[PDB]
Amino acid sequence: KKRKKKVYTTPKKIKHKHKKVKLAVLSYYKVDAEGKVTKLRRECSNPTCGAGVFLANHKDRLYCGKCHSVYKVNA
Amino acid sequence: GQPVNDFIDTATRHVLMRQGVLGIKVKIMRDPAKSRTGPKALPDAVTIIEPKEEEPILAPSVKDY
RNA sequence: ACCCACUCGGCACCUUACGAGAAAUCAAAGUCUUUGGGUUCUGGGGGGAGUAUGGUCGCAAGGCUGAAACUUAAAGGAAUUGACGGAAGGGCACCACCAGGAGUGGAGCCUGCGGCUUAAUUUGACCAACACGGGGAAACUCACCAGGUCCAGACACAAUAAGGAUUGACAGAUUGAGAGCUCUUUCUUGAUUUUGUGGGUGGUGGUGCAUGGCCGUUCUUAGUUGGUGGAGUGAUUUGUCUGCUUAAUUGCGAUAACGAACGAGACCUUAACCUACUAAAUAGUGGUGCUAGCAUUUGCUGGUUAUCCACUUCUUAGAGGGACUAUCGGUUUCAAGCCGAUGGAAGUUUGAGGCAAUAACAGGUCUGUGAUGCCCUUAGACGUUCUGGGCCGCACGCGCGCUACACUGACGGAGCCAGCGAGUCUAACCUUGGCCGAGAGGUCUUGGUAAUCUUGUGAAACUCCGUCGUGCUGGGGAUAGAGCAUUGUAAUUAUUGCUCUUCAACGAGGAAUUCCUAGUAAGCGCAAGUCAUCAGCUUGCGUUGAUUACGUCCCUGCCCUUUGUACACAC
Repeated sequence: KKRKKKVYTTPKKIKHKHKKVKLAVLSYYKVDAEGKVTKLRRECSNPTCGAGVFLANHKDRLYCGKCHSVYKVNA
Repeated sequence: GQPVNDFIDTATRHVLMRQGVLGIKVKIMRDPAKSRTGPKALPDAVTIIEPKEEEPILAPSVKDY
């Protein structure tokens, strides 16, 4: 058995690198001139999701990110 | 033969040397006369008890009681 | 003429070397480093080469005399050990032959090997490879091929980094894939990581011609080796041998050897005997013993320590016994032994195995190993996983095999007997019985972790009665079509099983060539290994059971001795 050089018929495939979003949580809260804070995203109805899980906003769904659950606006 | 299973013990060890592996085999035959299990001698070893023969007597006698 | 004793001269011979020699050997080849009696001739590593040239003799053939150039590290002598011999002698082996049996080689198929083909058809091996790698591969196995994931990147350092080094992911695109592989909008996580440099780790990657271990073979033979002594300058030799004997370097013996060691033998396992011991409801047997069935002078049975009482012939397994060639006859030169008969369960080492020396082989294995050196690779991996394919492909050649060519048979019915095994709660193993089904199978239970049940494994050849009737025929069952089941995630390139249908070659097989001497060959099945399924394979086991020969060295080889050698990589 003699091995030969490995040639590839398809180009190389680069591996995913984590997307760097600088200071993401600031766009998840808002405070007024008084000081009261409120959240810009709803939370997971599932108990083992977290009160600050901050369901992501997508085109037509809300995605948990930890529970991997998808909710809608019309519920 | 069976006296190998009785009186021979062996062992093999691999020795990791810088150039390779050296095999070591040790074979030991213990003296059959020792130990307290199985046979105490080789199968073909024969011992003869010395007769301890005495001199013959000439006068018949009785030791009555 | 002969005999005896001398003597001179001669051809020689035998023993031994005090001596000589490199030794073979030598009475000269001695009186030679303690070197000188007289004298002639010849040689100076091997070839070129007794060649060229000149001279000379000869009728000629040729004789005598006789270089150089050039080339080369040995050539050569005598012995030693081995090996070899179409050398001799003595033994031996059915992996030899003889007398034979059963075959194989011829047919179809199964399986391994080469070749061809291919994306790959992974690979090792060529008596001592080729149903071998326990290699009966759907996935796995897997080592190959087309692709897709992951790091299972220890540890250290530098860099980045909670103002986030990094992890994962719903949906869609993409993809063989419902792999967030990678994208498209964004959530989660939080120093565990990431990047670079060193270092590791894995590799069925290479090298068995770097190795360990194991295995095979030389070699199934009887062979092998120290000590002290003897011979030789020495390598080495003797011991370890003429003869006889033995399966045997087994012994009787002989003896410059003596005493030893290994191997052989002894030993161990298994098979055969024990009316003798110890017993047994997980083995059996008996009891007008108990109970009950059938047929009538009582036989065959069913439940029997769980419905009892005895016993150990059969079965089991502990302890033992038994054969030691015993007795007798013959024969050898007493002896070692050998032959025959008797007795005996057994008289080939009682049968068969297990174990098994020294020295080896570039024998096989790196693809058994977290045995392993070195080299190569190490994130687009040769690491590890997933899907699919391949290992099985087909003008062809070879090896091991299965089924056959029929009447000493095929088919049908009936009869009807083994031994060696194995089996589940660390879960689905061995399965009786009942029911359904033509079958294969399905289903409800049941017993068994087992001398208890499967199982008396009611196996198959075999026996009886019948059909067939010498016709490639009801011999043979290859190939092919259709359907029904089982195992499994998956059965297509048919896993296997079952049913119906098609019904090929083959009429006993050239040259050749294998195995075997008694419960053996051969026929016949069964269990185990493999294993989810698959046994035309192997390892064992039993059932039925011949012919032929108790020999030889013709062939092929083996052992010992002598002998020759220009061989030692050893004909």
